[PDB]
Amino acid sequence: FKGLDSKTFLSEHSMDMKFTYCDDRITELIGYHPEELLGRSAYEFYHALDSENMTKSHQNLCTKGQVVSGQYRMLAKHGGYVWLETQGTVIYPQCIMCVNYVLSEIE
Amino acid sequence: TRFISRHNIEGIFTFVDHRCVATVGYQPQELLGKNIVEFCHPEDQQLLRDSFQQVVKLKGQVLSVMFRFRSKNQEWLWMRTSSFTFQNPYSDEIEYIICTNTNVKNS
Ligand SMILES: O=[N+]([O-])c1cc(S(=O)(=O)C(F)F)ccc1Oc1cc(F)cc(Br)c1
Repeated sequence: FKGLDSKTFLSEHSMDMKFTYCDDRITELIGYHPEELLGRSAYEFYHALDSENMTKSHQNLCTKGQVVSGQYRMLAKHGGYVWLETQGTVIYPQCIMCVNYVLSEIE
Repeated sequence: TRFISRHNIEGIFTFVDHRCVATVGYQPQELLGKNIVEFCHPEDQQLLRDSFQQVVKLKGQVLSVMFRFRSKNQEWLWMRTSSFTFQNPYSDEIEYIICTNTNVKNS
């Protein structure tokens, strides 16, 4: 069992959705080292079955400024997926700041 | 040039992204545990206290502030700090404040 801080990590993205910063907490939770995420779009990582819903959620972020994703899957570093939920906030556009909460182990 | 920080609702740095070294010159451990107000020009200090006080009332939306931050070279750098609260809805733990801090022109 993990406490809340240990299941939450921050990330920052450019407006093209590429990672520009990620907290090292992601490594224990999903396997990635932050430096290997940089420059890669979030879209590389969404499960196929979430991709259309995430594209809609990105539209919503760009029109409203702030959105909660609802539950979706991230491809983990050695394969399989983790469920996450994210609050995304645009910083004005300059970058998007995400607070990410893990809902599951690697499945 | 920007870096992320997390603060308690009082203003104390509780997490500092290492991009702070290139932004303002300090190692993260020189900022951690101190109040952001300790690095703020005396004319701007009250504005920054009142910004941290208000950001918790804004229902999680972004508050921006510009203020003069003391670099590791004891020079005043204009910063634009965009801040918002985060509280994990599965819990009733005290919210904390997430900031993005950019060196900006005052022109
Ligand atoms: O790219 N984002 O700005 C972003 C927005 C959102 S959002 O909810 O604001 C919406 F645009 F989809 C959600 C995820 C987002 O990125 C990720 C962050 C992660 F740690 C992992 C994964 Br996979 C994606």
